[PDB]
Amino acid sequence: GYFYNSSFRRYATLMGDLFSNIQIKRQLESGDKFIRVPITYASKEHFMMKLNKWTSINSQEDVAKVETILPRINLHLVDFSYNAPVVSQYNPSPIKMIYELSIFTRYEDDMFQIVEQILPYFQPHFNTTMYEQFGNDIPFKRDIKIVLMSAAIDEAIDGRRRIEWSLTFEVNGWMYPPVDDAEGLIRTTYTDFHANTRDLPDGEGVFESVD
Amino acid sequence: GYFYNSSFRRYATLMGDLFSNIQIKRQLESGDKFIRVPITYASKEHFMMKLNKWTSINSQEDVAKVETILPRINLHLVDFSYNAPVVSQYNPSPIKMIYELSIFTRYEDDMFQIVEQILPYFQPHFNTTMYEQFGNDIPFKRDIKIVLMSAAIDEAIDGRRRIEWSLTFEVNGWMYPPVDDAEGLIRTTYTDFHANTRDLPDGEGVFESVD
Amino acid sequence: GYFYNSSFRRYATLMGDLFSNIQIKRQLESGDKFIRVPITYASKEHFMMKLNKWTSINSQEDVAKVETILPRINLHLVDFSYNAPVVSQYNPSPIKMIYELSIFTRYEDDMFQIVEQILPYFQPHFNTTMYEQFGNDIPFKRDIKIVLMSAAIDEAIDGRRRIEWSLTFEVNGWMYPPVDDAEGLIRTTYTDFHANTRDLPDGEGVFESVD
Amino acid sequence: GYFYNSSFRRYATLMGDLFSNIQIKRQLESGDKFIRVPITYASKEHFMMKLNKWTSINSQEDVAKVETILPRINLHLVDFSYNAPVVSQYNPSPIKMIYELSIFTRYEDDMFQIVEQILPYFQPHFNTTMYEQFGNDIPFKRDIKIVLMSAAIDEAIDGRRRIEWSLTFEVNGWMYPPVDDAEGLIRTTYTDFHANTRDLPDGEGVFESVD
Amino acid sequence: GYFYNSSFRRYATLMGDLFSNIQIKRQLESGDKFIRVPITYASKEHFMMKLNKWTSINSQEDVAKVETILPRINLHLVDFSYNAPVVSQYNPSPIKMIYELSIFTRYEDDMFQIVEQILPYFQPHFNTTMYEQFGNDIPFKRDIKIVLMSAAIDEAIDGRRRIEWSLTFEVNGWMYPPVDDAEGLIRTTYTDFHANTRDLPDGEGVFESVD
Amino acid sequence: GYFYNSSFRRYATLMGDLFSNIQIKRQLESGDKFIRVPITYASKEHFMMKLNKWTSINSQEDVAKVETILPRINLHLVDFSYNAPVVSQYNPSPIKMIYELSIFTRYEDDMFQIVEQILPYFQPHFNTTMYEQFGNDIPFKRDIKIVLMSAAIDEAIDGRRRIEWSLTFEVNGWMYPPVDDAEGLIRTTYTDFHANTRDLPDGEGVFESVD
Repeated sequence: GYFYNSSFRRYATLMGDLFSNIQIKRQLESGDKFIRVPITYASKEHFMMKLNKWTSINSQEDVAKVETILPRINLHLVDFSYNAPVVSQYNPSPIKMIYELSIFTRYEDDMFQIVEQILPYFQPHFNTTMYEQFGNDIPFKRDIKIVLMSAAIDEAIDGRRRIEWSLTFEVNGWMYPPVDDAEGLIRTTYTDFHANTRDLPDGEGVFESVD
Repeated sequence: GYFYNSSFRRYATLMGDLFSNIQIKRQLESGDKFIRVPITYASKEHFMMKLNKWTSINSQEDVAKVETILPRINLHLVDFSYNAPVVSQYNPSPIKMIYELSIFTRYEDDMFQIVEQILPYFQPHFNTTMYEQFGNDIPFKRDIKIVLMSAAIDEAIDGRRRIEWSLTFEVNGWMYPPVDDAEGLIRTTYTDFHANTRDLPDGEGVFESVD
Repeated sequence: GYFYNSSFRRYATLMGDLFSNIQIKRQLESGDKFIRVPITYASKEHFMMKLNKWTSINSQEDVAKVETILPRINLHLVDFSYNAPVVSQYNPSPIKMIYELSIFTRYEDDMFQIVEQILPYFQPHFNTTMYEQFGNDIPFKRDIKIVLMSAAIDEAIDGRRRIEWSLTFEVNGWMYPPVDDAEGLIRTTYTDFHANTRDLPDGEGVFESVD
Repeated sequence: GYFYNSSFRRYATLMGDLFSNIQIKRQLESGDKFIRVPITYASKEHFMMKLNKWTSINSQEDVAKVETILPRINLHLVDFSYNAPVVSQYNPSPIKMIYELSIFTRYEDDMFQIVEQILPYFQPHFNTTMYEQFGNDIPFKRDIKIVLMSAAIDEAIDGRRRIEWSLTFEVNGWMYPPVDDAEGLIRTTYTDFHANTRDLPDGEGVFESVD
Repeated sequence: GYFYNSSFRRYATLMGDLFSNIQIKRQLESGDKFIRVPITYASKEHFMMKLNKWTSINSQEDVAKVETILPRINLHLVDFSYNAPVVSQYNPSPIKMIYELSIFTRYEDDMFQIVEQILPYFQPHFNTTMYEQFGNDIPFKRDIKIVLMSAAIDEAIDGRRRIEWSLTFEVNGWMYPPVDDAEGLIRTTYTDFHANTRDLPDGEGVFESVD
Repeated sequence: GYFYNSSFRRYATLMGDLFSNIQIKRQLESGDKFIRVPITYASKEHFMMKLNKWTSINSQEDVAKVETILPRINLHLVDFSYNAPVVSQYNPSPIKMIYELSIFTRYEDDMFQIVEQILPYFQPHFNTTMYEQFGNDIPFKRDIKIVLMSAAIDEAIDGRRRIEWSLTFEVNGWMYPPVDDAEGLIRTTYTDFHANTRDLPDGEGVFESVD
């Protein structure tokens, strides 16, 4: 029920999965608890609407169930353009994609931990080699440059309430016409922030559903 | 009831027809269904008005027939200017025309499919050779450069509701004074995204009528 | 009841008259009908007010009489400045005058026809030699460059309603102090869009009255 | 009841007087009537307030007296700055003064007449030699350059009503500390638009009082 | 009740005092009256509040009293920044300070007089040597350049009412850490608009209290 | 209950502590009283809301306790970016951090005293060498350049009421991935405005709690 080999989907999942494995430390009496930051893919307005819905105190079980919601990260595509350096598709087209990575947090410390886990890997760019194999052929080698373009710090108060920092990223990637899922599912690998060659998980696995 | 040989009409139809034959795959229980994206030519404000009129659930048969409406594409001219590099018409005038191609979709996946079918052919430009023959004379050969200028991503929510992406295109074309339909209908051919020589269909054939 | 030899008047009429003789083809049951596009000289705000007064369906004999109103063209001066390349007047002062030519239309087709009759003659400029003779002396030869600067496309809806495209033109002309109508009326000729030497008609002849 | 030798006052009067002597022809049956355009010096907002006060139909004795009010010209200073090319005053300081000259008119024809009498003398500048004599000493020779910087066209409707064009002028003049009226009144002459050496009239003669 | 040796205070007082001694001539029947223009140091908003408070007619004794309030001058610091050309304080730090000098007046004539007394001494700059002696040591010589940056003309009406012109000045001065008033009071002299060496009056002497 | 070795935290504390020790002189009859200006770390809006909560005169016990609140300083991070001049962390990444230092005060004199204690040490930059030791290893030497970028002056009145000046600072520092507190606590020293090597106090000591 979705175009599996979509190039946009692959870039969405790649970006999401780079930021999928981020935890914050939270000290308890019995001991330190490390919690994973759940990440979604959605238009920002959408996400924020639904976030205002979850954070709403409707009953007594909600009062507690409120601090499990934050911290979180929302991801979205916000712009793209041709990337000015016989047919077209591997050899493919140099495209350039703009992503907003929106971190939301109830505690400045939460934010500090998270961003400290992101920010140092972009100087200002972070390279990743991606391998996309078609059926059983030799995989393709796509050089992917991800550039940290800017950051934006903001709040939204009520008495605490909610800290929001947004990073903007430029992916220098590759576009080509759709290759039907029926012609075979694309196998994809990439190098993470430590040059560790992870293989790209399916979409359904990286993003929690806002729905 | 229209000036058939209109230069503007030909550019509207040319653009509309390049993007006329775009389908999205939609996986069903019985098997995959492929649906064509219907295309219109209209002022954007107009299109959106009539679209809000259609999207309104008036009766029970409308509730279903709503997701037959989307996806669609609306096309319009939004600007033109002289294209700065004895009488005038073949030799004609280098003109430059600005088109807004507006894709509306209920599902991110629909969008991904469509744009992946448009975007790779503009690097940033796409050439097409056009042949316009007058009655039975030797056809004229007009070199047409179409350049992808920018993209713009947006929403418009209600609880799903509607994704809207707009591509802006610069057509580098040719203008000349009207040649009366009474002097004979122009025969028009062109090269598509695959250098395949289709001949330009009548207006009534490419655009579904917003009316 | 007006300064006949007014320099501004002469430019208003010249511009008005270049665009005075434009017809659109309108296919009927009995056969093709050609209708002339009527031109007025007025402040834009004004013109649109009176146009909203005329187009308002107050009654039934109006219901029909509404589609005789459109299409039309309103012309106006909007800016002027010294034209940086013993006393003053022939030898006169190089002035530069800015005109807004506003085309209004109920049908996209009407617009296409009209503008296709304007646009090809400005690449980006259109020359005209003007001859202004004083009484019976040797006429003066003023070289007039008219440059097409920009275009602007708009609507104004209600259920159709009205298409509005405005061209902006830079006339590079000549200014001098007023020469009394009592010293004799100035004779003026010019070369039209086909370099055919028409002579400049009186104001009352070119523009229908907005009043 | 005012500092007669005021430098600001002198420039205000020079400017007003260059534009003091302007008439429009107004054709009647009995014969042509020439009317002088009255000029005032006032903040623009002020002038327009009082002008809305005069033009209001309070009675029938007012109804006639309305078309004697327009046309008029309001003049005002709107900016000044040092003019970047032992003590201070002749030798004096190069200053630069900015004037808004505002023409108001009930008929486009009136405007054409007035502005046609102003505009051709600024190409883009108009020089005037000014002679300022102290008591009986040798007059000082101040070269004054007046530059037409821009023009601005506007209306203000009610059913006719009122045309407003504003010229902006850069006077390149001279400033020095105040020379008391008790030390003797300055004698001032200048060259008009025709190099005719008029001598600068007292303020009260050039400007009608808005008060 | 204040840090007497404050560097900011010294610059505020220096500026205030250059403009402390400005009078306007006011011709009366009995004879000419010269009135000194009172100067305050305050935030512009503040000053205007209190000015509206003074100018308000609450009783009959106010009616007369009210027309003595204008003319006046309000002064304030509005910006500062480092002034780009072993420890720090004589040798001290080149700072640059921005002052708004705001002249308010009921009569154009009053304004003309005042500004004619300010404006000519800035071409565009006015130099002044300042001497700050510590206890009994050799005085320090600080070169102070004051530059006239821009001017701004405005009104505020009611039936007269009030003229407001503002000069903006860049003082190129010197900052250093605070030298306690207990370590001895700094003695300060400077050169006025005529290179005449006045010594800096205490704050309380230059500015009338807005409080 | 916070990531002690957080880099953002260290820079917040470094900045806060350079400005931790600022006093103003306040003359009493019994003798001069020196009061330390308290510093907080908070988003500006937050600080201002809570400041409006403290400044509200609710009772008589509140009326006195008003002038103990001011003066104060609020500090916050407002922007950051890569600082464009085998793995990453000491060797670490050149980052650039933007801080808004907001000084609030009831008296101009208070402001003058404070800012005079800050401003002279930034010409436009101030260097500090920081030593960060991990457990017991050899310290790291991070060169920290703090640049004064701009200042901004404002009020907020009610009859006095409150002066607000804001300095903006560019810290040219260093980022690296989080080093767990469990791996040992970081020891930090730095050179203050006088090259005095103080050691960085814990967060809890520098900032008063806004909560």
